[PDB]
Amino acid sequence: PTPILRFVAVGDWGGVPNAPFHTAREMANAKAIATTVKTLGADFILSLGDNFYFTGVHDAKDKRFQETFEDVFSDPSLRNVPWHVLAGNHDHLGNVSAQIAYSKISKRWNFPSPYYRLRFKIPRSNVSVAIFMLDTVTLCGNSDDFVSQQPERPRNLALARTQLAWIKKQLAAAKEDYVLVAGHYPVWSIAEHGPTHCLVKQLLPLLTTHKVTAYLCGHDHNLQYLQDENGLGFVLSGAGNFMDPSKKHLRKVPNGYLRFHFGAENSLGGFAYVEITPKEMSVTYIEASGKSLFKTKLPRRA
Ligand SMILES: *[C@@H]1O[C@H](CO)[C@@H](O[C@@H]2O[C@H](CO)[C@@H](O)[C@H](O)[C@H]2NC(C)=O)[C@H](O)[C@H]1NC(C)=O
Ligand SMILES: *[C@@H]1O[C@H](CO)[C@@H](O)[C@H](O)[C@H]1NC(C)=O
Ligand SMILES: CNCc1nn(C)c2ccccc12
Ligand SMILES: CNCc1nn(C)c2ccccc12
Ligand SMILES: CNCc1nn(C)c2ccccc12
Ligand SMILES: [Cl-]
Ligand SMILES: [Fe+3]
Ligand SMILES: [Fe+3]
Ligand code: NA
Repeated sequence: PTPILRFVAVGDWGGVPNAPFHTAREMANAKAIATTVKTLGADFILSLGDNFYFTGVHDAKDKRFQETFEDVFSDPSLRNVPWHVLAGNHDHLGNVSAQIAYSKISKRWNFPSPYYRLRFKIPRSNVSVAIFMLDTVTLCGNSDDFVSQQPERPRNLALARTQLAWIKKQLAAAKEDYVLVAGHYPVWSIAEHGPTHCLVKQLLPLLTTHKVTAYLCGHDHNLQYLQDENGLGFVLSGAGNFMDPSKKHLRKVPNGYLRFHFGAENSLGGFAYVEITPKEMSVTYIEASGKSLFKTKLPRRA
């Protein structure tokens, strides 16, 4: 066969704080992710943040971990698939240290620190993949701290500077055949929040300079694929719980960058399915109904 690494990227799936602690959308995506894993396989699942609506969890023993996560994603095919997690703005209104500590309670939950590096070998090959999981809230500010619901400035300047220095160092030294970067906030998005100026200003030049394959995010509650004139990809998968049809920020993205968008208000949402082989990275957007909406490939760089 062809060596392949496969994973699901889902964002903004965090249910609700009132009973039954999930939405119809979250359950449809849990069912649809289970079908994809059953039929096509997943080595892991990437959460793009906003893991517990609307104010996160209060400590590692918070019931929401079982009510909104464990019990929800409980279908047989999903039961032992590892999750690699980062935080969104609603998580940061609550206790993010609790979500990190929860890694030692639940085997499949992996969240060792606010930001960190993942390394993978495509099985049966020497081809390698690095994913850098970012905390865009501590870097840019918590959008929910502001009436604008934009991340206007970071809560702690040292922590922000420290993370940016780490990204810069890691991206310059990364030797892997594929490099992905993931964060809750978008770089580009046509939808209700739109582009994050903090990330456009500070992260995007690093993605370009160091030849990153793609940036993955959620935060806007819809599905988008964007690509710039250099081939850098932007996978936005933020439709695990909510579907916002907004195109408020369409004119804030450079012309031609938007290659796909799905935001239908009546849809149950969806997620992204990533396949990386020694020849290409493929991304398939899958609606909670099971249907494939869009597929695109990003070539390997030598
Ligand atoms: C955030 O969550 C962490 C982790 O659950 C809490 O840390 C716990 O705090 C109390 C004692 O201070 C005990 O339950 C444990 O000894 C602590 N666990 C760890 C891993 O440190 C922390 O108190 C929470 N913070 C807030 C503000 O709620
Ligand atoms: C990596 O593995 C591929 C397998 O096709 C091989 O072509 C290449 O020589 C290897 N690179 C090395 C050994 O540096
Ligand atoms: C903790 N700081 C919050 C804050 N600062 N500023 C200037 C604001 C303006 C509008 C809404 C919220 C804020
Ligand atoms: C397409 N809308 C661009 C825009 N202009 N302004 C003043 C904003 C304030 C908050 C969020 C977005 C915007
Ligand atoms: C329905 N929300 C996403 C969406 N907007 N538009 C104008 C589309 C056209 C074709 C396929 C999908 C879409
Ligand atoms: Cl912004
Ligand atoms: Fe969200
Ligand atoms: Fe968010
Ligand atoms: Na917090």
